[PDB]
Amino acid sequence: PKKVLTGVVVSDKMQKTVTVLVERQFPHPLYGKVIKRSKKYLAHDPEEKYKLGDVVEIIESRPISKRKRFRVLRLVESGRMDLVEKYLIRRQNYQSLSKRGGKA
Amino acid sequence: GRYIGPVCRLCRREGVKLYLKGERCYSPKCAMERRPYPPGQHGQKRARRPSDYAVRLREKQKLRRIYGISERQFRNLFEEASKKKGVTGSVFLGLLESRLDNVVYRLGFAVSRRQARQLVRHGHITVNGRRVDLPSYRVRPGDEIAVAEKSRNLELIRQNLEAMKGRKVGPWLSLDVEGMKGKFLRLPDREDLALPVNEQLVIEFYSR
Amino acid sequence: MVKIRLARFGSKHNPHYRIVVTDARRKRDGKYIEKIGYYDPRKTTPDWLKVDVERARYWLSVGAQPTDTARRLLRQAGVFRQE
Amino acid sequence: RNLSALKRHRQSLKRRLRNKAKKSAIKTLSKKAIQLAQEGKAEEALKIMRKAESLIDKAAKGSTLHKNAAARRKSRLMRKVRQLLEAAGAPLIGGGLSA
RNA sequence: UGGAGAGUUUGAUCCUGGCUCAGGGUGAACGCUGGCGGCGUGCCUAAGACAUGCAAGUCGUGCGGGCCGCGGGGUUUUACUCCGUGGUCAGCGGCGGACGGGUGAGUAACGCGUGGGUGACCUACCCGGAAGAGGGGGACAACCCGGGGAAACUCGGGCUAAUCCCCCAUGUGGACCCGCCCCUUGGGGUGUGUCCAAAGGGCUUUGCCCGCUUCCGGAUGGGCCCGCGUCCCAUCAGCUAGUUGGUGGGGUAAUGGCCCACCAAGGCGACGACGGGUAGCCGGUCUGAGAGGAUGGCCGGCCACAGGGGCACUGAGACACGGGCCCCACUCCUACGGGAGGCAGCAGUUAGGAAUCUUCCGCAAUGGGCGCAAGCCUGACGGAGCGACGCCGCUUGGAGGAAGAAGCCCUUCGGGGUGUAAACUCCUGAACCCGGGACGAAACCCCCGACGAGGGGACUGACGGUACCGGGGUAAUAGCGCCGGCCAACUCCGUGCCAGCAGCCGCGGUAAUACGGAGGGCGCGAGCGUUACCCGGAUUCACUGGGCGUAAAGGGCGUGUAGGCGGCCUGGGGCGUCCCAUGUGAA
Ligand SMILES: [Mg+2]
Ligand SMILES: [Mg+2]
Ligand SMILES: [Mg+2]
Ligand SMILES: [Mg+2]
Ligand SMILES: [Mg+2]
Ligand SMILES: [Mg+2]
Ligand SMILES: [Mg+2]
Ligand SMILES: [Mg+2]
Ligand SMILES: [Mg+2]
Ligand SMILES: [Mg+2]
Ligand SMILES: [Mg+2]
Ligand SMILES: [Mg+2]
Ligand SMILES: [Mg+2]
Ligand SMILES: [Mg+2]
Ligand SMILES: [Mg+2]
Ligand SMILES: [Mg+2]
Ligand SMILES: [Mg+2]
Ligand SMILES: [Mg+2]
Ligand SMILES: [Mg+2]
Ligand SMILES: [Mg+2]
Ligand SMILES: [Mg+2]
Ligand SMILES: [Mg+2]
Ligand SMILES: [Mg+2]
Ligand SMILES: [Mg+2]
Ligand SMILES: [Mg+2]
Ligand SMILES: [Mg+2]
Ligand SMILES: [Mg+2]
Ligand SMILES: [Mg+2]
Ligand SMILES: [Mg+2]
Ligand SMILES: [Mg+2]
Ligand SMILES: [Mg+2]
Ligand SMILES: [Mg+2]
Ligand SMILES: [Mg+2]
Ligand SMILES: [Mg+2]
Ligand SMILES: [Mg+2]
Ligand SMILES: [Mg+2]
Ligand SMILES: [Mg+2]
Ligand SMILES: [Mg+2]
Ligand SMILES: [Mg+2]
Ligand SMILES: [Mg+2]
Ligand SMILES: [Mg+2]
Ligand SMILES: [Mg+2]
Ligand SMILES: [Mg+2]
Ligand SMILES: [Mg+2]
Ligand SMILES: [Mg+2]
Ligand SMILES: [Mg+2]
Repeated sequence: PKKVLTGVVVSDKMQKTVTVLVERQFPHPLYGKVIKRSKKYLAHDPEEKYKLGDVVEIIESRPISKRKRFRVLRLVESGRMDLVEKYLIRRQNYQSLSKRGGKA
Repeated sequence: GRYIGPVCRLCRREGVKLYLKGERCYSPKCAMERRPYPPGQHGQKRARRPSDYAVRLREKQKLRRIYGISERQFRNLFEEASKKKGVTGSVFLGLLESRLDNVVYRLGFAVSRRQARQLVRHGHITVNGRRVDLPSYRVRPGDEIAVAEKSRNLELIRQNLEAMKGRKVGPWLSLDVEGMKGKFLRLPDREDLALPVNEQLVIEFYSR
Repeated sequence: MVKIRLARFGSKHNPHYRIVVTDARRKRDGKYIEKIGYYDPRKTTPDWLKVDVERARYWLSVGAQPTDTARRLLRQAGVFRQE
Repeated sequence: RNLSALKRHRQSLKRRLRNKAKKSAIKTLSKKAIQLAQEGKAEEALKIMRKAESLIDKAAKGSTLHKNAAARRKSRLMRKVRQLLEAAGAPLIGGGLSA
């Protein structure tokens, strides 16, 4: 079976491609606590239907480009800026953490 | 190895009456009488409270020395007795008693077990038919153990076996005297043995 | 090409061959495709030759060339109804 | 020294040229067909295209190409030739292409 | 079926806490010692350099020859020439040299492990099924002249065969463009158009054997893609222009930014990107009560490399260890222009090192390449040789006293030990000596039958006269470490913070069970000790299973971002969680 992941379109900023954040909820090896990891998938979006904030099922597929190896199967729920905002702010904080705290 | 040295010095280092000299023992001289104190120039002094370790070692040495075998070979049996099902304590003795050199002493073919391991090495003993020159061979129940056909009529044999007539053996052995044979019936119980040792200690020693 | 040969499994001076189908390129005693019986040249048991006769005719039906000296084991355990 | 499995080498060179020439034909022969197709030469363009497809399947037979290599090379041909005669031309010769 | 603790901070105590010891392991080495077999195992350094020898070929049933023969022909005879058959050599051609054998340098990576995908693909030889071979033409070596080069070799000229190359024909069928269909990524049909098939040998020769051609399946082997897993350093926080995506083309067996031209401006990172360190991964292995820790050596699977770097050719498959080209670094030959090599194949040599083996036998068995077969080739492999390096089995049967000009002890020659412990009472009989003597080996082949049908009383053994079996028979090697507590084992003399011991605590300063002898004792025994390393004890990185008032440890205090965590009731969903069935988890 070609694997089928579900996630959130956190990026529309591409030509015929959408970045889909997928979360996985698994128990920790030694310590047993449940932990939440995630990774982004570049998904192939032909008629650029699926827009930002959407929740889709992606599917394993014949390669389209480098690292772009998934096609968007079907839409599940429509929009939700919040899910993206959770992702946006995670990258916002990065502006600190550097060699110092700049004026950005 | 197999010790091979002054036997009766250790008859009294360990303490209790040991029978490795054979029937050299019953005539008041397996060193037992006269001097029951340990060998050396310190045999006659009141010792101290031996460490709980010592009394394990001392109890384990009795068992090794009474069957007269290598420590290297002795320990190899203890491993395969804890590994085996059932009580690790008595399983061990079931295997010591199962050794062929001992089954020959037990069946009164040779007056001594020590003197009997040499009897086997020289192929005077058969098992179900074929010769066996191995004191390590593990007899299984049903194995008729006999004296060599060609080598039958001999010195120590004729003497030792005739004095065995009018004598009975352990409940786990049958014996034919006037045909020198007799099967190995059963693996002996802890009750079936008159061994002046507390094996529970001997376990404790290795389970250190 | 897929074959049916003998792989050696005994020890020094104790040959115990094992009858396997395998790719011919692969080494003698390596990852074989499936084992279908054993051989014991010293005849030290009542059953010194055994072979899954059903599976044999499968692999034969899809072109497993057997060694000349392994063929004789199959003719031996009636892998072919010859008469 | 002298391992006479180097016979194998000199034998390759004999082969190397055969392919090298065989497909150097296709190259400069294919080029010709799509050239006549870009001018809508039609009759010439297919009379040349036809013998160019042949020369490909030929080269496939032996060892030079074989497989889908000859196939797609054939396909990349006709595909392009047609889309050039359809730019005002009409395949009025009817050589190697389906109506 | 599974869990032991001890010594050591104090005048003494309880904590805390480190150090050490007892256990198990080893591809080991070093010291003393060393009898036998069997089976394993044996450069951990220099992936340094390598002498010599052998290590991948085969087929005359693909083709034509060269050389040395021998015989039979045509002529009245010779000359000239025709045919047959031996031996040998390479050439052309087919298949194989991409397996097998070696290594761990590199690689933190879809490399490996595990589970899936391929409507994105390939697969020589093998298996099953359907169909086919008609006619013409060409060349290049071998050979034959000629030239250059010291050599390695190289150049020109001429002739010729083929299962070598090529053009027509046949189209079962297949490939391609374009369509009306069914499928749904490039999976199957179907029509018109174009395009593509072939080889001949062998005999007991007009019918059999080995081949050849196109196509459809099967099997085997493999490419590519994805989920998850996979070391340390944050005193490595930002990284990236083919960079990220797109349309189009190239290329491939096939997807893709793999590559190219244009267009868009993306992609990645604290869930650790980028950089640095280290390392082939796994099955497994050692340890541990387990959870865990350590490891990847033999064996098996995969990957990577073949003096270092790069590259294509040939082919079903190679970027090709014993193939080709180029550059570099070495070592050789050099008629100074140039040429020749690559043991990380089996042995072997030298170097480095604490340390790691025979230039042995064999084609008998197993496996592989080619061949119709006969057979050949096979340092794969099967055996032997060396090394207590490991594991296991085995021998040294054991019934008899004591005389120091520097080693038989015990109170200033004194009281007992060694100890039933023999240079000699019996008995059995390792070594050794005679004789028998293997299994491993029945196929390939030839006979009868339908050249697979119980007929092969064809032939086949390196190991090896070895193992095993029977007869004869000799009392016939014992070491090493310990003995103050942990830690089983105590006495005398010498020595006086000296000589020395020492794993930790410590002992030696004249009365030392601690140093050095001796007697005795303990442990183990063809071994015993030392050093090195791993886990253990260590609940001393605490998931099981620890802590932070004074023992080490609460941030100087706050605000709050990410993240972690969340009161009571009802309903849907079923990601976590639980259960059943099932596929996988090779050996
Ligand atoms: Mg050849
Ligand atoms: Mg203090
Ligand atoms: Mg003190
Ligand atoms: Mg104390
Ligand atoms: Mg090395
Ligand atoms: Mg000839
Ligand atoms: Mg030849
Ligand atoms: Mg790195
Ligand atoms: Mg994977
Ligand atoms: Mg010429
Ligand atoms: Mg041809
Ligand atoms: Mg044609
Ligand atoms: Mg490395
Ligand atoms: Mg080298
Ligand atoms: Mg290279
Ligand atoms: Mg090939
Ligand atoms: Mg090619
Ligand atoms: Mg390579
Ligand atoms: Mg090669
Ligand atoms: Mg080589
Ligand atoms: Mg070598
Ligand atoms: Mg040296
Ligand atoms: Mg060797
Ligand atoms: Mg063979
Ligand atoms: Mg070998
Ligand atoms: Mg036989
Ligand atoms: Mg043969
Ligand atoms: Mg037969
Ligand atoms: Mg003590
Ligand atoms: Mg000392
Ligand atoms: Mg003194
Ligand atoms: Mg002393
Ligand atoms: Mg001491
Ligand atoms: Mg031993
Ligand atoms: Mg721990
Ligand atoms: Mg633990
Ligand atoms: Mg805890
Ligand atoms: Mg603590
Ligand atoms: Mg303080
Ligand atoms: Mg404090
Ligand atoms: Mg505070
Ligand atoms: Mg929450
Ligand atoms: Mg809640
Ligand atoms: Mg669920
Ligand atoms: Mg399961
Ligand atoms: Mg398994």
